[PDB]
Amino acid sequence: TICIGYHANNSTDTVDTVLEKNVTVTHSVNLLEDSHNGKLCLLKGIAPLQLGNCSVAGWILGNPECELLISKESWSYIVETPNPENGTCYPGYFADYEELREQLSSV
Amino acid sequence: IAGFIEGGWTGMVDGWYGYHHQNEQGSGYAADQKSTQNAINGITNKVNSVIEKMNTQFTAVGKEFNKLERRMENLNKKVDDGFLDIWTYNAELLVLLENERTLDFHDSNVKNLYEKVKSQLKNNAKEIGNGCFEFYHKCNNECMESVKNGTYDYPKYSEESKLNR
Amino acid sequence: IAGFIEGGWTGMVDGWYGYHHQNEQGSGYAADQKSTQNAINGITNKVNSVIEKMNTQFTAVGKEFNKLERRMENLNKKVDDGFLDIWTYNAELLVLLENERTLDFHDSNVKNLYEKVKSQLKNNAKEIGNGCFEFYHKCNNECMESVKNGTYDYPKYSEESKLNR
Amino acid sequence: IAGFIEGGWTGMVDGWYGYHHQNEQGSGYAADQKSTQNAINGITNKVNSVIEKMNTQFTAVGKEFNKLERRMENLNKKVDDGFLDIWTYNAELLVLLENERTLDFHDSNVKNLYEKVKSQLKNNAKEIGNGCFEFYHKCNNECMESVKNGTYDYPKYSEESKLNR
Amino acid sequence: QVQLVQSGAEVKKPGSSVKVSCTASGGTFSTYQFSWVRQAPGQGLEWMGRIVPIQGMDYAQKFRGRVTITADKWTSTVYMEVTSLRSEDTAVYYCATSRSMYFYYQLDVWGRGTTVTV
Amino acid sequence: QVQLVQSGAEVKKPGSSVKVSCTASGGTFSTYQFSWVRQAPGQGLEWMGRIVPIQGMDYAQKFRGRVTITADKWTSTVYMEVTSLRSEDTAVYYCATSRSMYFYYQLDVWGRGTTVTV
Amino acid sequence: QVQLVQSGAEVKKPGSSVKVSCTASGGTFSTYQFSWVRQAPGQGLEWMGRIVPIQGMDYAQKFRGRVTITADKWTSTVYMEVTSLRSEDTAVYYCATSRSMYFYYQLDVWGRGTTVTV
Amino acid sequence: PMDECDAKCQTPQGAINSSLPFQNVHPVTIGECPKYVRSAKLRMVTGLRNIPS
Amino acid sequence: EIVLTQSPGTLSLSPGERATVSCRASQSVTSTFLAWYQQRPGQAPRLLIYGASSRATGIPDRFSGSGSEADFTLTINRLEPEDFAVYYCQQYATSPWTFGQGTKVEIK
Amino acid sequence: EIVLTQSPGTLSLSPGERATVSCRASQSVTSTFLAWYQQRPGQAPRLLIYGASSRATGIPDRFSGSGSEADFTLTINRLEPEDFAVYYCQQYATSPWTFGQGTKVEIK
Amino acid sequence: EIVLTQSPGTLSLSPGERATVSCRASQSVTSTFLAWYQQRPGQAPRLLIYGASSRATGIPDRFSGSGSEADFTLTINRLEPEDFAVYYCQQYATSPWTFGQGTKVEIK
Ligand SMILES: *[C@@H]1O[C@H](CO)[C@@H](O)[C@H](O)[C@H]1NC(C)=O
Ligand SMILES: *[C@@H]1O[C@H](CO)[C@@H](O)[C@H](O)[C@H]1NC(C)=O
Ligand SMILES: *[C@@H]1O[C@H](CO)[C@@H](O)[C@H](O)[C@H]1NC(C)=O
Repeated sequence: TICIGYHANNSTDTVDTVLEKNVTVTHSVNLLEDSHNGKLCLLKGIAPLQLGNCSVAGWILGNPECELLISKESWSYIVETPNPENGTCYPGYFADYEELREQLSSV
Repeated sequence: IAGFIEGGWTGMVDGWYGYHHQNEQGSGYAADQKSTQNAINGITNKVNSVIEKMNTQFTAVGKEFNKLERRMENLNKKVDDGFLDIWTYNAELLVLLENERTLDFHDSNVKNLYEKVKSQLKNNAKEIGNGCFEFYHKCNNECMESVKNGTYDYPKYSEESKLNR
Repeated sequence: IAGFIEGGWTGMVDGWYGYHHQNEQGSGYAADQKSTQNAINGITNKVNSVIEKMNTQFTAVGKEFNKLERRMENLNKKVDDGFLDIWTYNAELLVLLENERTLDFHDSNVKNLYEKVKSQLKNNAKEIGNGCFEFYHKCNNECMESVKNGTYDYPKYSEESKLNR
Repeated sequence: IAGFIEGGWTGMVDGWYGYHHQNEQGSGYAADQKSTQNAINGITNKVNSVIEKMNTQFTAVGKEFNKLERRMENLNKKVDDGFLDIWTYNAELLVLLENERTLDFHDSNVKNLYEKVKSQLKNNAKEIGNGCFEFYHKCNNECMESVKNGTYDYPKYSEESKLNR
Repeated sequence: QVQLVQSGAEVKKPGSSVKVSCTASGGTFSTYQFSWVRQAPGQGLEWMGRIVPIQGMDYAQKFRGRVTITADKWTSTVYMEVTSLRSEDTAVYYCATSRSMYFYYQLDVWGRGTTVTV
Repeated sequence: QVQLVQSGAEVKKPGSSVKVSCTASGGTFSTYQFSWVRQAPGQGLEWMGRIVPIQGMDYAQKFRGRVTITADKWTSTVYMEVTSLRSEDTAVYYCATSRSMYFYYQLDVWGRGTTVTV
Repeated sequence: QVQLVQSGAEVKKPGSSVKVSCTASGGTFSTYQFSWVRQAPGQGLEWMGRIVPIQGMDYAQKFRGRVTITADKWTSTVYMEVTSLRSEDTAVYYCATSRSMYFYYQLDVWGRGTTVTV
Repeated sequence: PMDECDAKCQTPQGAINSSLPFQNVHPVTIGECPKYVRSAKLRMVTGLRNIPS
Repeated sequence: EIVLTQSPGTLSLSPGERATVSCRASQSVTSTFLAWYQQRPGQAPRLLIYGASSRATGIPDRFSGSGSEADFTLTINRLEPEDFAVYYCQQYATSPWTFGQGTKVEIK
Repeated sequence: EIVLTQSPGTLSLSPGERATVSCRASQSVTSTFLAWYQQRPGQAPRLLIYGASSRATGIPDRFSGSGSEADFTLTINRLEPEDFAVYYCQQYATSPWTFGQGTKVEIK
Repeated sequence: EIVLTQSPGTLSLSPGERATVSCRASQSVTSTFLAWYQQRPGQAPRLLIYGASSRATGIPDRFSGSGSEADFTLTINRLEPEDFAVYYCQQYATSPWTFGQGTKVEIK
């Protein structure tokens, strides 16, 4: 006449616990992000400074091929490519280069 | 239609915990909205507890090092990897422990619905063992609601139940 | 005067868990000194467990860095902040988990006092549902102490209880 | 020969949980192989969970520093000691929490064996309070196996049990 | 208890979009379910859509494809953008949160509403 | 089981203060409740005060304002300082700990006591 | 479900030792109990010994002192070395794991076996 | 590549939404970002074990 | 979809008199998913009843309600000057969530 | 030690006929520690029955068994062409673990 | 405050004889908060009974006690040569904790 029970559903989402794995549950929350759009976005409306083929040394010392960067005074972040080529065009040692990169990371 | 002891109900959609009945006037499912809302309040606070603790103020932007700064580079790497291993450990452990406690919480609560019913029906209903009770007295929609509300009048149906029992 | 199921007693001051009675000879409260002391022993060890784990050998006296040592300064800052975030997390989580387990521990123990009483009284007393039992037989101070001591002589009062029951 | 409520059996060697009997045909111990295997599966996964989380990719080979690199030496020392303190904390805490949960798990499971027996015997056996039941009806080896298997035919022995009860 | 705060009134020309918003306070944004309800002058209430920032979203079919509802947990703010505005969009837009329709229940906390004229 | 160890005897001139102490061993100092009890020659026992290092403290009213009882968990030692000494302060001062009067119970571990002469 | 994989066949001269092995896959190596069983041509099965990598080991008495059974959790592989080989050692050597004889039960997963000729 | 999009958290592989407490996309980020965790999944139970009768 | 029709469009009574507001659904709806709201002119709607019958926090004993299947009613006993507002019938059982036209109560 | 003797060494029957294999221990052994295996020529042994009587996963209803003390039997009903193999009696109660000679079933 | 008066100041008995020590409080005190101590000359007090009646670990069956309200008694059966010491009544129910004068037992 009177029965006590609980909600069942058609969900296939599973969770893990210490004693058991792949337990199917009726409701859950995915707490982890695992995807990205694949693009560079504005942060709160401000574009990054993109160095193109320029290294940080190239940008700051100026480089005949980094002319497109001399007019950009503000940015949200700086984007360097994996292997920039337009750096110190006249060969030499850049003193405290790594330290300068750290200083420019707060500018 | 057996209860929680054998499995859940796909016919009950208005809460996590609840009741099912069969009587002269009809049949159906209805949620226990107070047990369900209290369970929700608990779970919501638990979800928020996880969110509040995992507050990230960490900066992972890397640093460059020279060819003669390998010891410093390796120290920096050790620090980043160590913090990552620790936080990965903490995140996974927190989720596994909370998932296990959450499932025990819900199983405890459905049992509590069952126990608060036998505490009202006492000898006026047969406990079946399939998560249900069979009233010895004839029961109508009004006594069914009374049991669900925690207001069952045991004395009122005592004589009829005794005769049938 | 209802028991643990409805709320606590402000009239009971000699322990955490205990008994209340009403009989011909008088009434009052008395603690269960063995359940209370065992609970205390457990809690004391739990408090000490927290104290023993949080052993600080850490030195936080800071370091100065030059204008050209910013990478090192930032690594040092990262290390101090990371360790602080981790230990803050561990301290808060340990306290929340232990507070929750402590409250469950105490609720379990008061329930155990209740269960060890019905296991002795059996059919010689009416279980009320308000955290108390009503003896069917007339009970004096000596049988009240006997129940509390875990020595109740069920057979001795069986005939009187049956007649009244 | 009392059950789980008073202590364990050194005469039972084929599982963690089980049954003991005394009947006309003989006596002895036999394990509940399904409750024991499920408990083992749980424990095995728990042991593996500890092993899987504590994955070491850490390199502790040290570094030398000059007389003028004391700040760096001390930072390196701080990092190694901090990670060691954290992992020592995590290893000890994980083991203590799991040992406590493991013991509760096993105590819960022996209680479940007891409860699934009274749910079958109902009024056909006297619950003693020493972790055993005394059948009112005469019981042979076949009904003993039936109870252990979860197939006890209550109605079949109801009349004999009532007369003796 | 959540105190919702809404943005000021807007006046738009046909074809433009309007973004309106509600700021939640006094609780954790991520688990509140936020509904947008509109009321045209002289009319009853109509539901437009809902956001649960940590779980997912849904819309009234009439506005599907025109109305985008999103959320930002960093500022505890829910936003709604209605595109391709028409002269019938003269309604007051209100936020409300549910008690527990993370999973099952009704709307019991309401903001004051913002008027949009087109 | 705690083994309390006490300091040696003291001889003081009137008006000076005396500091006496007990070292706890074999357990965790912070949760033991430490009482000081005095016994004048030819008299019975009298309670002076108690410290629970992780919880709080109390004193016999007769010594409130004259006797300060403190503790150091780093050396597992309880100290008592009695100021403005008078010729009646010729008692033996003992430590004792309770079984559980962190919350409720009696004194069951006693030290040997130290004699103070004034 | 574990899939055991065994090494190829071996041919040895009397007095030498042979090392044979089984690789476990599809589960956690450390808690599997691995038994070695031999079968001489024309004969029945005989148990040689067992390893529980995280717990301990045992041997059939006939091979105690000749057969060493060990394990490597890093490659999930169990090894067995039989020393002082004799012409009777022409058996096929198989691995098998138990269901749960970490504590109590039988052998239900078997590998294919490797033939050793002497 | 650069686009006209707007995000609260940018990783080197591209921007992410930043609505959940954790990410496994990349350890280096700029902006108001989730914690980086080397995990495949962190799914939390909020409901019941799903076993229909 | 679930369509809610309210009746009367306008109710008129003397203060102190009992009012009822009817609402009819296009389909039967489980009572757990109904709610009633009160909108005083110039104000955002306030929740009165949740589910077909439970009263919301801060709402007085004057308000109650009940119903089943497709037919639900809001009851206001001893209606006071502050209750001469528009009442709405709302259901959240399925998407889209649905509202009725609203019933106004007049003072006579 | 625990010594297992199987009988008959060879059993012979018509397909569809019932086979039984006997095994006798040198000492009484608790039934929880017995098992039966089937070895088809050219293959590693497969587990059929664990404990004196429980059937292993993937093994059909044709197989069952029982026993007590020192005397155990394997029963194969409706023996099929794929069952004309060698059956082994094994016990794991004490070290060393022990096996019998094996019983072959022939086709006639 | 709680004041404890002991009686007799001195008790005198033959070894093997039963001794009792009375203690009277200025107010009724719950029995859970009483204790008895034995002080042998030259030694720190030892706990005998805690609460009005529970015996302390290491203390023999010769010792027991009971009481209620303001009136409590310590009982020593078969008093032995090692028991000719001074017994104290102590209560910890309220601050300050209180002690009685002490009862000495003499050998005759
Ligand atoms: C859990 O399910 C995943 C598939 O989503 C599978 O790869 C994994 O092996 C399963 N784990 C267990 C223990 O069954
Ligand atoms: C950057 O380098 C690529 C070749 O890798 C070249 O095609 C491109 O034109 C260069 N960018 C600019 C601004 O010159
Ligand atoms: C956020 O998720 C949506 C899909 O729900 C996707 O279209 C959008 O690009 C994501 N945003 C970012 C910054 O990745």
